Amino acid sequence: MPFERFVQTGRIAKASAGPLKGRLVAIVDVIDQNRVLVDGPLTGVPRQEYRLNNLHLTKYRIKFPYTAPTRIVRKAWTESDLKAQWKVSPWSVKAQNICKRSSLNDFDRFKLRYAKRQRNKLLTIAFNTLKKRTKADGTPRVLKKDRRERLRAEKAKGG
Amino acid sequence: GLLKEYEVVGRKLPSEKEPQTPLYKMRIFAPDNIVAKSRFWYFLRQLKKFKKTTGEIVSIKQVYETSPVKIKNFGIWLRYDSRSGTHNMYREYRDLTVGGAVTQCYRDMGARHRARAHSIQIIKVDSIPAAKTRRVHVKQFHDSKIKFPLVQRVHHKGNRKLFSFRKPRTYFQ
Amino acid sequence: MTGLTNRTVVIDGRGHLLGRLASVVAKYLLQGGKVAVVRCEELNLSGHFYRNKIKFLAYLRKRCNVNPARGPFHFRAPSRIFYKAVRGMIPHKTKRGQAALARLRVFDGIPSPYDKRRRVVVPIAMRVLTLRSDRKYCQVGRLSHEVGWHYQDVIKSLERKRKAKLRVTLKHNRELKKLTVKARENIAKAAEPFNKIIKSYGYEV
Amino acid sequence: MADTQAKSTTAPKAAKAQKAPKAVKAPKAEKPAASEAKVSAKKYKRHGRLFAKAVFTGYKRGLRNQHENQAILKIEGARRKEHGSFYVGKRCVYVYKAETKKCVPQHPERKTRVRAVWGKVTRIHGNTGAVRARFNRNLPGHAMGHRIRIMLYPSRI
Amino acid sequence: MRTINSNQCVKIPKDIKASVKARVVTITGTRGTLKRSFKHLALDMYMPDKRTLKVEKWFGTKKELAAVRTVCSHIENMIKGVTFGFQYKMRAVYAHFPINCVTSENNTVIEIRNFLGEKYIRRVEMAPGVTVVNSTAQKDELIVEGNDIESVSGSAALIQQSTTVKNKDIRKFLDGLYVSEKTTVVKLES
RNA sequence: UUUAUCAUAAAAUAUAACUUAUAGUUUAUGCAUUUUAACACAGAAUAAAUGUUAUUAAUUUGAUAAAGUGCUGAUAGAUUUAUAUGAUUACAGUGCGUUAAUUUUUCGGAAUUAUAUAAUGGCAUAAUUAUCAUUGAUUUUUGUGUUUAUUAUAUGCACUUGUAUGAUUAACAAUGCGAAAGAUUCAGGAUACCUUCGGGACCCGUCUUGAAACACGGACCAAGGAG
RNA sequence: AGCUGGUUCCUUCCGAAGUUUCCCUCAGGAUAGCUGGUGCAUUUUAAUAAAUAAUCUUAUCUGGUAAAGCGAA
RNA sequence: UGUUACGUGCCCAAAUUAACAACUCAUGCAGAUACCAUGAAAGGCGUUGGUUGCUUAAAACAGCAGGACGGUGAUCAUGGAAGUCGAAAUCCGCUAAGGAGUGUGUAACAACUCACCUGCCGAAGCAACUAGCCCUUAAAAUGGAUGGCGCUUAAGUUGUAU
RNA sequence: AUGUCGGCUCUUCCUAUCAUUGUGAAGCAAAAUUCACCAAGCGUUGGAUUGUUCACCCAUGCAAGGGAACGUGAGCUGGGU
RNA sequence: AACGCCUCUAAGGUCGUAUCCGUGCUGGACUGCAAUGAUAAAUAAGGGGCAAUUUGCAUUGUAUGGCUUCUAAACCAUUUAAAGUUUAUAAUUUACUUUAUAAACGACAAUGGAUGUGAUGCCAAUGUAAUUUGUAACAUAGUAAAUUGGGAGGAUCUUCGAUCACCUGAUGCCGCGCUAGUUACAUAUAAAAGCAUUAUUUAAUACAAUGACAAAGCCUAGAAUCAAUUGUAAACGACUUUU
Repeated sequence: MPFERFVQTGRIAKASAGPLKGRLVAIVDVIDQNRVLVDGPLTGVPRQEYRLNNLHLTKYRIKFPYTAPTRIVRKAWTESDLKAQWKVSPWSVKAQNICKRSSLNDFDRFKLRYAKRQRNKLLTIAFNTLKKRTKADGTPRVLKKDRRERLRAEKAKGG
Repeated sequence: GLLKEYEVVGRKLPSEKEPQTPLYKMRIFAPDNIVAKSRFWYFLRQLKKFKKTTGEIVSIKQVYETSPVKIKNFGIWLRYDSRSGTHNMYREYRDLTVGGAVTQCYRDMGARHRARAHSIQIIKVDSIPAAKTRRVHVKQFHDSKIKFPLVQRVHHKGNRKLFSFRKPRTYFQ
Repeated sequence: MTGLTNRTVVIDGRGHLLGRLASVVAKYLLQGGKVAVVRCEELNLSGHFYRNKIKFLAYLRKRCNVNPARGPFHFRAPSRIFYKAVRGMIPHKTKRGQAALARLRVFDGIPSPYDKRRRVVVPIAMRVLTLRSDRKYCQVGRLSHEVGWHYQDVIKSLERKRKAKLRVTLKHNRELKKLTVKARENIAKAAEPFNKIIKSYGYEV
Repeated sequence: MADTQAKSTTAPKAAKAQKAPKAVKAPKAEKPAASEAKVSAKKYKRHGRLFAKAVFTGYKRGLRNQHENQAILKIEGARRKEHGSFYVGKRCVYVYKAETKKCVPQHPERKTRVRAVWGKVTRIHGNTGAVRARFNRNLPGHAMGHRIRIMLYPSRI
Repeated sequence: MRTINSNQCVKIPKDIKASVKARVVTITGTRGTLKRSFKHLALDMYMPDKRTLKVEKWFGTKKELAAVRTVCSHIENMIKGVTFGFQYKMRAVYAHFPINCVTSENNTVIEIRNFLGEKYIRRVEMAPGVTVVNSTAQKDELIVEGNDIESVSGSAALIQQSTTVKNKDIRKFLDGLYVSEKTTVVKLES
């Protein structure tokens, strides 16, 4: 046991298949191998059993009173501040990002690509003296070393 | 195969000279209101004669699972027909549903014995309270302090790319 | 290259099941996706080494008695075994099917220009995902050498040579990749033309 | 829950913009109280916009009845029946190469070394987002794994 | 049944450190260094930060369950091989015509001559780091000895298999080099 | 079932004094700390954790049935000789000349309410007739009273690119072009035949149960040639 | 020559039988049955039913198979 | 133009189902849709689910350790049998328990065995049945056929949903 | 009008393996043989008589296994039929 | 291990047939493919070749309304279903290898197109286009155009192995380009008649290949087969020898 994911009580699961879809949920009780009683009252999914093939299980484990009806789950969830940890969760911010990768009404798409070329110039333009490879050079100069000091300091120069 | 539970009642025909033929009922597992009646006569025939259409249906009514969120162990007692070989079973199923139990039953019976849905007869239904669960597989679920590893996963195919360049990636940590 | 989408998809034959890969590839060729399949010695087929060995031996028993040179070509190479699997799934007796076979290239042990190319995974074909735990499986290159593939020795040296060129390119690539990210990061905050587009994108890259 | 679906279904129509009704949240996400009413889909591939990158890779057939008057067209971005339903209505063109001219003045003047066959998209073939298409000519089937081209004219709102 | 948990424990002595990356467990004791790959089974190693290591099974039927105990006993054999060593002994039974076993250091093969006075010299491939020592005060006993339990007794078996006594009664020609004893080299006390 | 809530069993899941261990580490073979899907319903207690009885929540949840309630997309078709020797009729909108009142836009207008007649449902009452059983309901028929809603009639004439008129494709528009003879340009086509793609196509005549047959005649073609 | 082979344009519509009987019959006929055509008489089964034909049901008959029986012939 | 029967990895129109639960891993026709192009009788501590009966906390079940005798070669078969080629039979005693004996076999004696009860094991396991798939049975002849490729959490087999 | 049987000649395969290989059984001590397995890769013959396959004998060799394409008449022979 | 145990088996693992399959032996993919040589025709001629070329011009594909594209850098090295992708500190290495501590994407949702992962594109273009934009300033980040020599390296059916790199040194000076940001000044396209603009549905241009009329710019000067001939060869072609 390093720790792979447990179907445990309260190990949480973000159930893909459902009318729930993308809501964060907490495992109440372990039913049978195929199912778990799941209740996510702060993501507003009501109490239901659901199949472990419909839900795939999270990292997040909170000391849960396993067999809890909705009221005590809702009390234990806001005591955990579970929602807040789930917004920090950067892979859930990445899950909220595909709800935004949706459309971005095409106006916003060429923002990216117009202005990507601003950064794309600046890369090739920052490039080429470490140690590694070699690295160099003693030009051959009056523009070329004054173009290397045109990173650095940036006075007097060329040429 | 749609497992709905039905109360069916059937008297045996109606004469004014001849009073009030006795009223038998059954719980029947059927997808179908018609299958509810169909099985009902067949099982009624086994004790009490009563052929449809010297047979009076009566009322076909669907019964209401009392607790579908309810977390219960059921024992079902079962008769099946094998090729040369009709025999009896007790098996125990942990299900939401008496409906869900039977549906998981017809599948399980079908598998292991080659269990014909036509070759299977139900028998009896009871909800097992409390350590009467012979059930080695079942009694594993009853256990204080039920934490259990998630063993493995299930790889949606691929992706929303048919072309998954990001390699699944069996890892998961 | 130029395609409906990419005219060359270099596919990694590693940890692909042979018929699962062959069938999805056959569809792609009919669709006009023109694929190249590399490392067919790393190709796996399910069923124990021994079970495969006996299955494959059954065809060479098949031999056109009158002139066996009319008779069935028992293609030793893992690349050619892959090729037979795809060819059977395609109607190769039609002229449409001839076009589709020409769209397909099959190489054991990833040569020429394909090594600085990315070997794409087909995830349906993936053995690890589709195949059940604790099921023994065969590797096609092992099977190949039993039925008389000469070049098992040959490819293994050529693959090692290739891996070594592929190691030095990787090492420099990873070094270069560090220095590209710092050169974005350090100019980024220092005015705003990187703050404008990255945080107005703000998704998760 | 039939009622809850009805209440949930008011909300996306509200957002669209307008008729001005229901709000009853739905996520587009920060949201002050919603991861609620779900992460898209999705189901992709691309082009899209002169032309969906489209494949004529078949005719609508019986097992061995060729039935070419309607064709199967795979729209790249359409995995799903829902996505291909966007393309239901769109005009299609297959532009292809000829050695020999033919056609002189009516509209432009095409040097007809470039030929075009014009069609419309119809109903959703696929469990996996292939679509049926009728063309005014019909496509010769030498077009198979040839890229055919679907302009987003006729789009409904 | 698909029993969800079955655990075994392997008690590790104070002199030995066993370090598991993956399924390869490299143990370092007093006699030296044993590496074996449990890489085909896919079983779990947990250090409950003791010397004792627990090797476990989850969600694997009956066949998988049974293979967890092979590894527990296998790692116990590495632990017992690095402190105690494994030693196997073989008799050389001849009714008259002496099974002559020559060679050794170690770099042996194992040359068997004059069995059953057949001019044929059988030479049975010596497996790697198993050593054979011809036993002092015990007439024609050949001892096959190595840290790795499988290699040693398999090397001892090969020299058994040929002398196979062809065409003449194996029940009366008792003739053979048969493995008599499965034993340990060094420990416990003295 | 579930929410929300009450009592009892009762905390059999978890929380919770405290008791114990391995072990990183610490202190000096053992300890102390802490971590441990390694301990003990372990004490009182807590969340009624589960069960049971009660009460419920925008009353849930499942199922089924029902309303042209309102509405969008796409697909194919659209004989239209409507006087060959047969219909074009019906309705609706709009204007005309009854009024009032309230309201909305706040301009042009629009709606609802204020009549008589007939029908229908709903209330009460009465009779019949059939029926489930009579506590009470339901049915078919009829009459009567009250009030209310709904619907139809009392809404004619003129005009109308209004709806249909029972195969109702055209408003509207663009483009090619009939450009004298001459003749451009457009559309459309498995003529012969070539090409390119898919699919299908085994040899006819015949006797025969069945013929592509490893059944029989017929190399090929013309002309004579038999109910 | 009851046998074998062949029989010469098309389209439309309907459309078989290898069974019965007798025959030196049994490689064939006649004959009945099936087939078409030609029509005829009346349509409440017809031209702008209180008359049936034949299938259910019902009512009313028949039967020695399946099963059963042999401590019933 | 629309929709079905039969099917749906691809060949070959069509979900490698955006469903699901089992069963099966097949070295020489694993298996793969009625008719149908074959498979049994009989076996299996392979695997899988059933049924019934057990031992037992006064410590069991495997597995070691340990007794396995005496009244009495009780005795008949003597060809030789004290327990044991075979048998009429068959009860006491000592007892914690030991059959006038389950076998190994010396021709006999004898030496080994198991029942029976124990030391350890102190909580699991054992027997007889039922029937699925697989395996055995199940071997034939030009090279070769679920129609093919190929398929092993199936594209098989059973059942179930679109 | 689908060229009888044998024998001559010539083919390839199959096993249900007699020999040979590698093996497991044995009331196999040796020798020897019998049984069974993977296996048809490789042998399985020379004659007397019969038209004869079949059969019956003789001789050697560790061993003289059995079948399928009624094989094989524009290949023979035409001996039996 | 199942069956505390025990056992060749369940998992994993070893040896093992006149078998099988290679080595080997035999045909040699008719043209499947590689290597290499000469590469003509001879001058009153020109011919071919590098032509990958370069020009008028032509053909054809690309993108097809700049471009409404595209990509031979590129997520390992694996036993594999607890199997596993990594970072950093302390060691360790040729190897994301090896060791201990702490974490981490705990086959989740994520992720699977793009981080376009040497941060592409559709940018350059401050009017982004079936015209190209041209021309001014500010301050910050900051860009570079050319040539030659030498030393070592690479190539698995691959678009030029008498080819293409990398590094290091030297030479000078065309200053040819400048980009992004903010801001000035001016303007052609664009007003494509059309109110129905898709319909017969384009091409200036861009990139890649091919062409060749007369002409132009470089290089170089074969053989095969038949006749005759051998016998190692053979029906005849053919094979092998020949001048």
